[PDB]
Amino acid sequence: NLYFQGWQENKSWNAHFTEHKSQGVVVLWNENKQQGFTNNLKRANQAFLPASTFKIPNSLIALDLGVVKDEHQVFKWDGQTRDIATWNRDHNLITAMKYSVVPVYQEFARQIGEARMSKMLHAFDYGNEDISGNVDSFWLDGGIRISATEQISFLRKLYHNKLHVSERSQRIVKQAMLTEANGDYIIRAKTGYSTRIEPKIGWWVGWVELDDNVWFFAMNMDMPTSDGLGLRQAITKEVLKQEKIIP
Ligand SMILES: *C(=O)[C@@H](NC(=O)/C(=N\OC)c1csc(N)n1)[C@@H]1N=C(C(=O)O)C(=C)CS1
Ligand SMILES: [Cl-]
Ligand SMILES: [Cl-]
Repeated sequence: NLYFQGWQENKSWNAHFTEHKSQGVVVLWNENKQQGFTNNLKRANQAFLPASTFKIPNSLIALDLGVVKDEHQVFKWDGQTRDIATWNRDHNLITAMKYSVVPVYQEFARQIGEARMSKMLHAFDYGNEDISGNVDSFWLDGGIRISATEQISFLRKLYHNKLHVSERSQRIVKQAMLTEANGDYIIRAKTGYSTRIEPKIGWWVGWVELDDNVWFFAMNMDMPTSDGLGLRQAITKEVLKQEKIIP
């Protein structure tokens, strides 16, 4: 039996969205205290397309099924020149995550297939578990939906190696999620940018590792133009600095 204190709403974080002329939600979860915090409980439970944050469960499935042998396997560029320059090269799992190389993961989903992708997302309890649409694009313009609170629930299982895949797969994905590390904290996260279906939003989901605690975070915000993509991390870090989680 699970016991859960409700999400505590801290509307003071809205000032961080307001200062940057933005609208969105930040959700934090204190792992030690088992307490959750958000600036907008309604938007915290609102489900959106995961977009590139789906690279986290997609990596886990591709690794557990042998589609990706390890983080060193090179996926050669198919020769198609695309709009984002860093996509037009060879990649491994580490660089495909860092630069958010969609075509690499579309090939992953095709090899996984509809049957295994559906069964794996159900085992993950991931969002609405709906892969309706193209097998290689559902997370970009299909039926899958996930909320910021559901993202944190999925990430907590990943951190504790509790997802129903091999521990090795989860360790490799958590290594590929490495974003920032210094003497004060470690950040393992994944960005996201949904544009094929309104509303256009940006994601940032992950956790902050401290010496004594882990703070899980999941944010999304309105993103009418790609000019404010950096606000996904800037606003999240402003909330973390206000809560004295990072210096
Ligand atoms: C994943 O989120 C992915 N985003 C996209 O492919 C885009 N739309 O998907 C619905 C996209 C890229 S540019 C545009 N106008 N729409 C990669 N995500 C990120 C990210 O930082 O989140 C990127 C910037 C590279 S594209
Ligand atoms: Cl993707
Ligand atoms: Cl690491």
